[PDB]
Amino acid sequence: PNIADKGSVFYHFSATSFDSVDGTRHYRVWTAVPNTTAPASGYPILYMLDGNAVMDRLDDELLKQLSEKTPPVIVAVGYQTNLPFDLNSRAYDYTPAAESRKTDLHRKSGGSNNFRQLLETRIAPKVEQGLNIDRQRRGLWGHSYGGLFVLDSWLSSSYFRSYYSASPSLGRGYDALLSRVTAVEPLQFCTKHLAIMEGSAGVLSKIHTTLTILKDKGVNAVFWDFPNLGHGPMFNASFRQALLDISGE
Ligand SMILES: *P(=O)(OC(C)C)OC(C)C
Repeated sequence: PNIADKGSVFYHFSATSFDSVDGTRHYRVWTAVPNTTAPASGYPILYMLDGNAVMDRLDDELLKQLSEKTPPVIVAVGYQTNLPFDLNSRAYDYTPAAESRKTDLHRKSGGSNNFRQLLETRIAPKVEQGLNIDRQRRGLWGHSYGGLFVLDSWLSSSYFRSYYSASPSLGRGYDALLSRVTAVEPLQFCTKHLAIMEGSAGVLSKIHTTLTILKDKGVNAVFWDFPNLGHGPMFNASFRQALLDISGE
């Protein structure tokens, strides 16, 4: 969050707060707007989960590089906490039903549809007011449970055009979600770009088939590989590469 507090020559920031409908989760949303002028068709915009951790890792070198191409509006959707994650809240908000199948691991799970309604009908309309946004260039990113949320949203949403799903293979219901992803009807998901991002290191077998089937179904689906990265470097790589990609790299 602190780069928002400090300011950047490349971008200006504001922060807004929202509550879940059940009243028990409390969101802190940072909007970073480029200080360079938007193209006439508007800024691309990337909505990013785990927003507190994204803001802690955002730095001027990335903002400078984004500004070499078409810098996006960045919406970091975080929590009212002084830690980089709200582990309880994200396990609820980011996960679909399937994540708790045949287990007693479940911090409760299964809040993805209510969090998507909050995001698409409450947070996004508010933070886009007053900005020239290129709606065809609206993207969503998340890692780990956040990567499951992105797959869940690629299946159900009409709001975003680009979906960057990082490390979803870490989730228990990864295969169940891939099974739904490759079951979609031909052509209906053609306007929803899907970018699967994996590092960590099979998983790759699953992804190549996934890409093959989705292509056959008319989907622009791609794989970003960050070989042998640990969790921290992969969190960083995938969010920064998603920003760079949506800026036009
Ligand atoms: P992710 O939300 O985070 C890893 C970096 C530990 O993990 C879930 C899938 C267990």
